[PDB]
Parts: sequence; C-alpha cells; structure tokens
Amino acid sequence: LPQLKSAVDGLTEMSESEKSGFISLVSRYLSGEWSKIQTPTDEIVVPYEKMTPVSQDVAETKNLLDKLVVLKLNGGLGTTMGCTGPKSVIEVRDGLTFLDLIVIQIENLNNKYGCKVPLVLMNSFNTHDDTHKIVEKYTNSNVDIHTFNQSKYPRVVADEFVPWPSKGKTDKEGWYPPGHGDVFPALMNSGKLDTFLSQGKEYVFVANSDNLGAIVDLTILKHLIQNKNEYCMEVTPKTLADGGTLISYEGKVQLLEIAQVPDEHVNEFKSIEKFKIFNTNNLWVNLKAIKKLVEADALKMEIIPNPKEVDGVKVLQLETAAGAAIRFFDNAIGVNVPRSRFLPVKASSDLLLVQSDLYTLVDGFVTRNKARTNPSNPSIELGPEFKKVATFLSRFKSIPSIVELDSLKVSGDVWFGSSIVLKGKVTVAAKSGVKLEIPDRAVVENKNINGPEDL
Ligand SMILES: O=c1ccn([C@@H]2O[C@H](COP(=O)(O)OP(=O)(O)OP(=O)(O)O)[C@@H](O)[C@H]2O)c(=O)[nH]1
Repeated sequence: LPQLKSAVDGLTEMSESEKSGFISLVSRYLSGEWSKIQTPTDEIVVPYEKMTPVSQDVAETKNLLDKLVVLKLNGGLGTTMGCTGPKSVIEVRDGLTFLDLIVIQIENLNNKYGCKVPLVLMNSFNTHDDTHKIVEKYTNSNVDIHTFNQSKYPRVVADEFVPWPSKGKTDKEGWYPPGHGDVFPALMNSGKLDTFLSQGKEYVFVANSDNLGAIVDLTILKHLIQNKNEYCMEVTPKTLADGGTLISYEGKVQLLEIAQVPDEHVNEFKSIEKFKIFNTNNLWVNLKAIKKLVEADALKMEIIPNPKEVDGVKVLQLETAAGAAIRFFDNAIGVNVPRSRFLPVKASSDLLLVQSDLYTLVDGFVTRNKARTNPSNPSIELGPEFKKVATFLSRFKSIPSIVELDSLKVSGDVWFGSSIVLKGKVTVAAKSGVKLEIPDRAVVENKNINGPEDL
C-alpha cells in the first residue's frame, strides 16, 4: 500500500481528495453469512400504497418541493446504443431527449407550485464536455441546471497491481469513473452539496438518466420529511426478467448483490420467490446526512472490481454503488413501488416500447396507454442489426402498434414498413443472406415469419 500511495501521489493530474478516495477503495479491496439473511418487514420496506399522499393544500406541496434537488446520474455514454456523447442526449420520444423531458417535468413543477427545484447532472470525464455545451440550450428554461464531474481514478493494471497512468497511460483510457456510489463523495467534493444546503435544500432524488419512470413523487418526499428517513431506496417487485435486492442483515437494511452470494446459494438468490424485490436506483437521500457521513469517512460500500481489457491491457476498475450506501444512514427504508416507476432505456428494443402506441407524452412525461390489458410490457428482442439508434430507426418506417403484443423476437436482416400491427407472440427470422421486408399495414398475430414464403 505505501508504494501504491507514492505511485498515486506521483499522478499530479489527480486532486488530493481523488487520491485519498482511491487509496481508500484500494486499501479496502486488498483487505476485505447466508443463514443470517432475513426478509425486511413492511416497516423497513414500506409498500408504496400504505404511504399517505399530500393534502390538497398547494402550500404543503410547495414547502416539500422547496426542500428538493433532482439529480441525474450522467456519467455514461451512448455507446451500447451506437451513439457518441452521453446517453441522456439520445432522442427518446417525439424528438425530445431524456434531458429535454427531465427539464420539462421540472419546469412544470416550478410553474405549477412556485418552487425553484434545481436539476443537477453528475457527469464523468467521459461526458462532462458534451454535457456542458448541451445544457446551455436550457439557459432561459424555468429551472436552474447544475453540473459537476465525479471522481476520476486510475485504472489499475491487474497483474502488477500498479496504476496504469504510472506505466504511462495518461490519456483518457488510463482512467475510469468509480461507479455511481461515488455520487456521495463527488457531491461534497464538487461543492454542489454545500450550494444546495445554503439554498435551504434538504433532500436529493437520485436516478439513472435513462429511467423514464423516475419522476418526482410527492408521496415519497412527504414520507421522508414527516418520518425523518435519511435514505429511501425505491424497490419494485422482482420479475423473471430482473437485480440487487434489499435484505435485512445484522439488524440493518442492506443491498445484496450476486457478487456477495456464495456459489452454493447463487441459484436461490435468483429465485424471485426467495427475494421478491429489486433496486430501481431511484434513491432519496438526506443532504445533511451525506455531508456528515462523507466528512466522517463512513461510507464503506462493497468494492466492485469491474475488470476490463482495454488497448490490450487487463485492468481493474474498483467502484461502488449508490444503493449500497443505504446501510450507513439513519432510519433508512425501502419503498416498494409499482413498476411504472421503473422504465429503463438500455437498448433499441426499449426505444421501440417507448416510441410505440404503448405510450404517449403528456406534460414531458412518458405516459402508458391505459388501453393495454397486461400491466407488463411486451418483451422485445432485436438482433444486432438494430443495435445503433440510427439503424433501429431506419428499419422501422413507423413504430408498429404493439398494444396487443405479448412478445417480439427479430433476427437477421429485417426491415419494417409503416402502420404495422403486431399481436400475441411474434417472431421474424431472416436466414443468412436473406433480407425480409415486412410490408406496410401488415397485421401479424401469433406468427413465426421465417422467410418470404411466410409473408
Ligand atoms: O461511474 C458511473 C457509472 C454509471 N453511471 C450512471 O449510473 C446509471 C446506471 O448505470 P449503468 O451502467 O447500470 O447504466 P447504463 O444504462 O449506462 O448501462 P449499460 O447498458 O451501458 O451497461 C446511469 O445513469 C449511468 O450513466 C454514472 O453516472 N457513473
């Protein structure tokens, strides 16, 4: 460890608090009970439906809102989805980006109630420049937008265990942002937590930039303030399709990830029958509690190694998760929310869902079509032909109707025309060297289309 510290102190590009923060993760990493796991009670993981909504007194709502900061995690790139820049600036619905919609929602809150709720974006050294030029578009918007850069840590060469920039990899690829658990130290380090405290704010609502369900929820905010919950994680029921779970362990609610489960217990962990809930990454956190625990160096989340191979070299990228911080705060709870609060956009297939007749946009919010029977969204699986946002859009002249869809799987070189209707279970599979065009106004129900012979 003394050699690692010297090496890090040799990296003059690192801030003093980044160096100490990194050595602290490294130290913990280099150092360090299934039968004890319990299901949380309903008082620790509160069903959303038991929470008291705000009264009709608009003044009560304004006073809750005056205490709030909305934060979006914005440290990630549009790379999975074939886009350069930050994921948040992908157009998600009606030509509006994730960031456009977040801004609209907050404007509408401020207009409706007379509050001045700010928006803050946590960027990384990979997204900060693009984001900073983009946010100028909201200069005259009815919301103050703050940005800050999270920590920038050296990738560590796995074998020798030395900082990669110490071996001369000082360009962008030598470094990494150490996960969303870094939100707590970065908020302090950047100065932004102090600015909001000085503005009389008390809580931050943190969410993934690409979660379209993560809207300010007055019922939760009310609960935190009335009941003095310093941390509240939104969890949602676990489905076959899902996730870190909340457990009760040694008297505390804690995040449990598969990484910390013994091999013999991994299959039971994946039972949506044993663990019924999972973390949405919608997190409500008391700002004074954050300052106190960060300054006391008390946030000791599980280390996630996240190994990668970059430019030939195998590296470690020690990180932490924001949800794992729950066990350090006072009177922490989960709240078990309807899945309406969890609509992630991770791939083109999710764009198909949200750009379809399954949703519309109301007042900046992606709003589910009430005509659909199933409360669950249909499963959409698309081949790599559809991976890039541009290519996805090119393969759909319009987004087909899917209100009556159970599932779609598409593979091979497939192109969709306009005004298509899909129902029940649908597969479209173009063989090697075949291009399949689904014609305009096709109605496809409970069908496998395996070639032109099938339509
Ligand atoms: O270091 C980090 C990590 C990630 N994040 C942010 O945490 C949230 C969840 O981070 P994920 O990595 O789980 O979401 P993603 O959608 O970027 O995942 P991929 O499909 O690309 O694998 C996202 O909003 C991301 O931008 C950060 O802000 N900083």
